[PDB]
Amino acid sequence: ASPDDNFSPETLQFLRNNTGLDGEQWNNIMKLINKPQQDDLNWIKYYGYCEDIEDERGYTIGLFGATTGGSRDTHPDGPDLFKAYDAAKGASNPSADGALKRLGINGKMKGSILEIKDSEKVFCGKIKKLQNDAAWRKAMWETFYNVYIRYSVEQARQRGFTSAVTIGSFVDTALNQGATGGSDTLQGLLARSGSSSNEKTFMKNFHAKRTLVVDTNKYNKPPNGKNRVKQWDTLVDMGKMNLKNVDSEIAQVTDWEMK
Ligand SMILES: N[C@@H]1[C@@H](O)[C@H](O[C@@H]2O[C@H](CO)[C@@H](O[C@@H]3O[C@H](CO)[C@@H](O[C@@H]4O[C@H](CO)[C@@H](O)[C@H](O)[C@H]4N)[C@H](O)[C@H]3N)[C@H](O)[C@H]2N)[C@@H](CO)O[C@H]1O
Ligand SMILES: C[As](C)(=O)[O-]
Ligand SMILES: [Zn+2]
Ligand SMILES: [Zn+2]
Ligand SMILES: [Zn+2]
Ligand SMILES: [Zn+2]
Ligand SMILES: [Zn+2]
Ligand SMILES: [Zn+2]
Repeated sequence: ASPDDNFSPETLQFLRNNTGLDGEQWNNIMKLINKPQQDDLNWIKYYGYCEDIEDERGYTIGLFGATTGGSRDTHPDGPDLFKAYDAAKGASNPSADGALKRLGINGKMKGSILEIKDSEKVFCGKIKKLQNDAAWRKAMWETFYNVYIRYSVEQARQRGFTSAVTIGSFVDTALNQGATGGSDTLQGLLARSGSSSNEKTFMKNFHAKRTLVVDTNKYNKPPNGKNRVKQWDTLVDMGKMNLKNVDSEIAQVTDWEMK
């Protein structure tokens, strides 16, 4: 089948118009993101993913591991995901509070965190049932774009970089470690990575800076973070910057055991 078939028509077109990348390229980026999040490449199965992974971020949800919030993530992306779901369901004044009411979940915003009073079995049971919900899937792509992809593509383009590998690597860093804010976010790592106009030189240095922190602060369990960055770095070394006609290379660089 065509890799394009893994996206809604609206998402396929929006990603092409706003990121320059096609369905094969985005499908490949998603395979590469999904490996360290779920230990497989079948990303389309994970819209309804929900789990408390005990990392002090609350519950982790969906394709990009949106979090509801906790002591290790006090500016989480999960509230925006829920607000976007409320909006996609037709709410006149969409909000995270409203999405949880709609879903029959006992929870609400407390500051910038979503406080969930339901048990994990109850909360995650309701989220799992959204796997095939069109409004949820729409909200999930809208939020992925708004929080991580738009900023990542802006940062690539401002350096003259447009390749699928560079955008993918920036997007993986942003969703894993945060887009903006602290030293380990995409913004913070870009600040440490210098000003080379050569895409290969720049990305090799960026990957090296990311490798120093990717297995810290519970972003990943070591050596899973080191291996996730190695995926992108190996693709740069291989010169496969466009992520087209790379099925065997993706199978190779994702061939690492998850701890
Ligand atoms: N264990 C993995 C999880 O770590 C991971 O979840 C993501 O974890 C990120 C790192 O803690 C977390 O980052 C947050 O990202 C947001 C959005 O970029 C940042 O929000 C910004 O914060 C600054 C101030 O610091 C504000 O100025 C901005 O307005 C605000 N948008 C947060 O600072 C940052 N902590 C992200 O939210 C989590 N979803 C998931 C996915 O890889 O996987 C787990 O395995
Ligand atoms: C595909 As494997 C990491 O179990 O060799
Ligand atoms: Zn558990
Ligand atoms: Zn817990
Ligand atoms: Zn923000
Ligand atoms: Zn290398
Ligand atoms: Zn080949
Ligand atoms: Zn294995």
